Amino acid sequence: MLIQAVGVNLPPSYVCLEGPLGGERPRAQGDEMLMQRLLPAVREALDEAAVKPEEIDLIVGLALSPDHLIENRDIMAPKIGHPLQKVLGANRAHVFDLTDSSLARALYVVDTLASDQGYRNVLVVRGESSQGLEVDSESGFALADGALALLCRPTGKAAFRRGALGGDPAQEWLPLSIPLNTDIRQVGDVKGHLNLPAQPGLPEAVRAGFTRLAGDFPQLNWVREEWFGQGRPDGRCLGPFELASQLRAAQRDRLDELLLISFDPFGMVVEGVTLELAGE
Amino acid sequence: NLYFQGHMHKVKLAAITCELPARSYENDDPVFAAVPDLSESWWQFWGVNRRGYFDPRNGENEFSLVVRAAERLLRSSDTAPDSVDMLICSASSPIMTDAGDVLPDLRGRLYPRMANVLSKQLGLSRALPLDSQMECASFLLNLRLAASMIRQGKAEKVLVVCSEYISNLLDFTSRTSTLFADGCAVALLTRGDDDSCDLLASAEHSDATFYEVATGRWRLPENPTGEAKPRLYFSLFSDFVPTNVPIAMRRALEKAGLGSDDIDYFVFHQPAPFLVKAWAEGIGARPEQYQLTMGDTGVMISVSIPYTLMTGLREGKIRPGDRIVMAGAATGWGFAAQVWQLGEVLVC
Repeated sequence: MLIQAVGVNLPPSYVCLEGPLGGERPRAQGDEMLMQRLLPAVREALDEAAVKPEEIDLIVGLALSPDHLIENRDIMAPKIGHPLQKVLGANRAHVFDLTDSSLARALYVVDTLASDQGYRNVLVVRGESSQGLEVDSESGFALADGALALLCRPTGKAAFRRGALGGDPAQEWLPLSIPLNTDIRQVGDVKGHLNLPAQPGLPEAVRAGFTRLAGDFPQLNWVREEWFGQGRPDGRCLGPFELASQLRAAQRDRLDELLLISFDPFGMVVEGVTLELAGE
Repeated sequence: NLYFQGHMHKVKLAAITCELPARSYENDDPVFAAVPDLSESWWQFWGVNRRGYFDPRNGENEFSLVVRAAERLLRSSDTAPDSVDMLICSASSPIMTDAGDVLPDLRGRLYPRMANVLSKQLGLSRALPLDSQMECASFLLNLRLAASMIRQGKAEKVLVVCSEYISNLLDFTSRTSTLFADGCAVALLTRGDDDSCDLLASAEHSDATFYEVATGRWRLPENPTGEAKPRLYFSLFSDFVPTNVPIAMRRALEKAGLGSDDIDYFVFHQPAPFLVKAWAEGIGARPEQYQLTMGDTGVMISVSIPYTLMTGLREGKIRPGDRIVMAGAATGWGFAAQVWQLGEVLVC
């Protein structure tokens, strides 16, 4: 899988939460919705790669937010990939969604499908506008809000690893869940609650998992997701959106191959995908 | 004196099974008491006479029946759990309700989805869990994903699951709730050990022009009674020719190098008789080359296709060595078609 261009658009509003799994993360405010940031992120990648929206063959989306997706903040399905196709004008494109998948796992699956079907311009998007999800105030965990656009060119040659978290190998990590809000009174109320039990050793175990998985590709530099503020400067972390700056840094340094590693809070594993990069 | 060509592995559709809710609901069932605008022409137009609804009171949910169906299929196909390389699940309802023994205390949830939980429940210790969504065409997507994985040698056994618990999103104060129903489907795809079976070609495309027509939305009932609580409801508000499904079939046939006359049978999504009839005629399929199955099951979203495929096999309408076409549309909107060379498919 080749990364032609990367686009990112994050809200300027940062909200800090305390706890072992807390941190300072961007958060959508008021009536803001995901498409406000997703579209400019996509157009940024398309412009960078000199690709017109008509040329897009495939669109795959990742977004947990149950509302605040599009102009009608109340719509939850079909997923945001279809509204995006409409505003973009990607009339040749196929659209689907990989739900709670990690970005690394999605890039791997998409590289397989897109190469096998002969696609040349593929768009993988990750975004959140989580006003509709209550954060885990006990542990401090919360999703970062924003949008990430990866314009890719498939090759079918991407490698994949699904590795365990570091730390105590016998520790049963409690996974993330998003229970439904049982007492919804107004359409604007939160639709679900983030539940990730307070586990002070998790942020380092995730980092340890990243380093372990990267050991399978020692010749590759790698990029990562940071979901937690612990050990991070100012307590700030952008979750999956940390990848944008790291990817662009790899571009400035003219790297042609990379390892991208994600953290899956639902499966409590780390997943890596090998990638190619486009030069200048 | 020449080099050798690489060959994609052939994809075998090894086994398939479905699990429908035990209880059926007639059109005159009291469930539709609060529904207005129920004409006899409405029922005849959509071709639905009965439908299935999961009964959670007796342990019927999107997860329990999948375990049952999956365990049934795994045992019937003599497939070891640790031999499954990938598990691809789909569930159009954003609301899930059961996680078996994996997350026993977790009830109604938006996330996680099913793949990872089910793999742990079933013991698929080597399976990569994936959860895709293409609504009514998710079964075709999962076959497409599984096939490409098998073709490129990244998996040798892929377990596909579609579980539609759509009744929990039906607004029974609106007549929109009269068409859709619940159901489960499980299928096993493997690397072909011969030329018996293969996915010859497929075509997927999407058009979002009419996206807002069919949506899942957080709203109040259309005709509420008393203190109305907001809920996630299937919403159909909007104000046309079915050509994209034929387009998908033409593209798939051309990629496979075949024509409509080379196809022995057809399996369509089951939205309404007049749409299946339109799709069939748009590609040149004759009435005896496909079935209408919504009559006793309703529109089971992504399960209509695998259920129709199963009945075709079970009833002898689809035989080994037959070349079939599977096609359908889906909210979004999306369209998928697949040209299959079928061998012996285990029905269980």
